[PDB]
Amino acid sequence: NPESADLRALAKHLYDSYIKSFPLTKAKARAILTKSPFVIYDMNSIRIFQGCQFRSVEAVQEITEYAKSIPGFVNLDLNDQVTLLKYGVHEIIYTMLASLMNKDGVLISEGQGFMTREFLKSLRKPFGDFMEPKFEFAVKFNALELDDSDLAIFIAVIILSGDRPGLLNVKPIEDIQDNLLQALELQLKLNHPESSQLFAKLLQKMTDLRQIVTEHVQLLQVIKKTETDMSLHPLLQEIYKDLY
Amino acid sequence: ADLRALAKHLYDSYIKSFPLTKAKARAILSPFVIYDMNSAIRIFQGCQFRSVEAVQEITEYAKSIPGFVNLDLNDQVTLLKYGVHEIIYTMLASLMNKDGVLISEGQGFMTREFLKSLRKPFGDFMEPKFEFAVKFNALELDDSDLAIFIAVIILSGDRPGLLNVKPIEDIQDNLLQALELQLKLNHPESSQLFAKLLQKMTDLRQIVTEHVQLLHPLLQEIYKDLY
Ligand SMILES: COc1ccc2c(-c3c(C)n(Cc4cc(O[C@H](C)C(=O)O)ccc4Cl)c4cc(OC(F)(F)F)ccc34)noc2c1
Ligand SMILES: COc1ccc2c(-c3c(C)n(Cc4cc(O[C@H](C)C(=O)O)ccc4Cl)c4cc(OC(F)(F)F)ccc34)noc2c1
Repeated sequence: NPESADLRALAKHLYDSYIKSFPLTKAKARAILTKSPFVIYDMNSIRIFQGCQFRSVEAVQEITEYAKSIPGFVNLDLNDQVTLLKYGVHEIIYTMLASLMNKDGVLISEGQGFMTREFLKSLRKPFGDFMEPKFEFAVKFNALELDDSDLAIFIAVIILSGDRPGLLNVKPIEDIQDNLLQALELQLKLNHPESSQLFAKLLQKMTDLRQIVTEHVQLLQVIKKTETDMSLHPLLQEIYKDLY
Repeated sequence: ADLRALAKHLYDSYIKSFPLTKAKARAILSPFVIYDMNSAIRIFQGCQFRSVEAVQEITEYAKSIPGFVNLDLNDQVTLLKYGVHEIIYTMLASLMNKDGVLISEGQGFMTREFLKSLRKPFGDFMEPKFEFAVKFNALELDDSDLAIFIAVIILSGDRPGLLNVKPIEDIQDNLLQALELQLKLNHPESSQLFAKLLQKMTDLRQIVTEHVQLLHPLLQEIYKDLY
């Protein structure tokens, strides 16, 4: 079908841009998780929290590079470009994060290490429940068995939302997302012919994404007030400033 | 097919469970208009009483969903527990516009501005549901589309504490196909309506979590727990 075909080209472009933007893919991660990592499972080896903040900022930079390649995005009103990244970039971080996680832990340091879930639950202060909600999401989301060619359209869909608070020209945004959603649907149908209504089920997962970020926001307010000693990068700080 | 039967059954059960349908609401949107004090803990508490009403109507509707009464009883309980609130806001949208909501089974209409003017705690009580209703109402769904949507919501295998997820997702699968087909047939030129509707569930839950945040002995007993 002539319409399908355009969607197929779009998928390929997105997938290719994803590969260029994100050095550590789900495929490399799974290969590593199943070359092999040094494992950290207890103290014998705030610093960790600052590491996750460091990686986040880097991920924000990587996701911003990717977004620029989504057809139409850079042509949007520059203020709406800022708004979509502000409300979308963390939802994308937790998505990509699941790629690095299994039930028991998460890859760190470009894949060269693996820090266990339990170690992270045992941390002091208001830090023990810092990563947990992500592991809980990752486990449900990883069950969908998406791969990078699927994820690549999905995260695009997440960026191009016409319901983000305070958008000026919603119309141009909903036209692009309309496209990304058809592309994803086709992609999921072709790539997972036997998985029933996977499209429906992935989109429902978008719900837990939003719960993670708003819950992470609270947790940040807690941690910053208990530890007046703790830096928050201006980049993340600005993303959370308005928000919800 | 099974899927049009499923869709007709759900619509039929929806008409019978819910007195004031979107179709009836939209016709109106004449009601007594409450635009100011001349026309409150009483309003907030009244809303909580209406919520208990709606839970009952929604629960009765759930029993008509093919397969639902067959699930483990504890699991029907936890599905309704986490489902009814998301369904209340979905149904409340039917009764709202940008300027106010229909109250009193359609005979009253209270303005969005009067509600926003209530003393500090209660002034933002409703405003998040108005903001959602405006977005959701742009999809222009009607009752037959909504009948299936809310069944979908009820059949969510991700609710915490479910004993047996498999049959629940099996059923939501049927409903989702049924929903998807309903929206292709009813809304031909609404390109990705199915997907856009499912995305709205993201705002739905966020309303619920935010509302939990903001939140006579025999009366206290009736209208406790299930909010
Ligand atoms: C763009 O997509 C992406 C999303 C997430 C991530 C990542 C990435 C990884 C591997 N972790 C786990 C992690 C990283 C650590 O960092 C140090 C530096 C180390 O790794 O040695 C230490 C301990 C733990 Cl548990 C986190 C945590 C995080 O914070 C939060 F959002 F709050 F969840 C954001 C990003 C990452 N990396 O690359 C991406 C890309
Ligand atoms: C089952 O589907 C349904 C969902 C919601 C509703 C309703 C319904 C209506 C019309 N309102 C608005 C309303 C009702 C009031 O109460 C009085 C008694 C009145 O209703 O006149 C006063 C002021 C306002 Cl803004 C609310 C508020 C509510 O609480 C909460 F969820 F917390 F928001 C729950 C239900 C309703 N009615 O019927 C249904 C059915």
